[PDB]
Amino acid sequence: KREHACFENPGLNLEKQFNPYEVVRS
Amino acid sequence: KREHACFENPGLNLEKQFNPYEVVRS
Amino acid sequence: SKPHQWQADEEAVRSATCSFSVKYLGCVEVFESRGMQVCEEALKVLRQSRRRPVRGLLHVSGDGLRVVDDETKGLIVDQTIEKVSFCAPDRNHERGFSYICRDTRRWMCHGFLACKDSGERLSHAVGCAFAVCLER
Amino acid sequence: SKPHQWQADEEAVRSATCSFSVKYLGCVEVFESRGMQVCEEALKVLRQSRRRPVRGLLHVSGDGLRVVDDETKGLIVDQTIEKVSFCAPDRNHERGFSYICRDTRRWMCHGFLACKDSGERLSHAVGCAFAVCLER
Repeated sequence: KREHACFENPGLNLEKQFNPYEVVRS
Repeated sequence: KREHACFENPGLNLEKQFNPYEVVRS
Repeated sequence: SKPHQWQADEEAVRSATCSFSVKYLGCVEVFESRGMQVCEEALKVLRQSRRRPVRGLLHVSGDGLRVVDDETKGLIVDQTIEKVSFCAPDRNHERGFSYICRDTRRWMCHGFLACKDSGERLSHAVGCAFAVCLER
Repeated sequence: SKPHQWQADEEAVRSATCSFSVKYLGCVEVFESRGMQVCEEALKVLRQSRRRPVRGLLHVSGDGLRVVDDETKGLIVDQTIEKVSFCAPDRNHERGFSYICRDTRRWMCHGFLACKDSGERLSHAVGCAFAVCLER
């Protein structure tokens, strides 16, 4: 058979946990 | 001043959680 | 423009009332995020193992893929859609179906035997969940 | 062939009886795993912030870097050595000291002001913990 009924997810997430001791850069 | 008292860790780990539903390849 | 059964299934996925009776065969690492052959080889591995298949219901929605064990009612698989990359039926088994998701940085293929549907019906349903994922 | 104080400190690190009084300034993301300038800029950021520094003891051993809060006795930092890549004193502050570790895939620099030691003494102690790490 040929390939059929196959689906890729366009919403697949390719791309941070909060640390109270962390200083954010500016 | 010049750099002094700096240390790199040669034991730094650069390089798996067990899943009871997982089948291992052979 | 879908087949009637698929258009109806899309309605059920979008209202979170879509489920299919399955045996969950487990999962196996795969080295690619997509590809029908990658899934078919994973399913071949899963069928070759001696581990007991688990009967349950596969619920498909934008909120996730949930596998609920028939015997225990335990929620034994709870998969967010945003981590699922690919799904496919099986040219070697009319009721086979699998999906590939993130494991960490690895890929895992989760394999199923549908009890009374074709694998391609399950695949289309999961593909509808992908659509909802992209919408959110 | 080390200075006497450093040879003694190495003994204390290896028997897990090495600790230093510090203020813990917190941590900031860094974009490189090593480099004295990377640490010195992190410490500059940490000193510029308004967050309260936490007084405690920094315990150094092969089992980890542990920061125990003086006021509460709470174990507020517990860092395995195998995730620490680099440590350095500070040319801008005689008592400044910091280390870089894994955050996930990111790097974080944890900054300290030693209460009654030079930063380079702390740096050497942590470097001894590196030695033990490689031995294990």
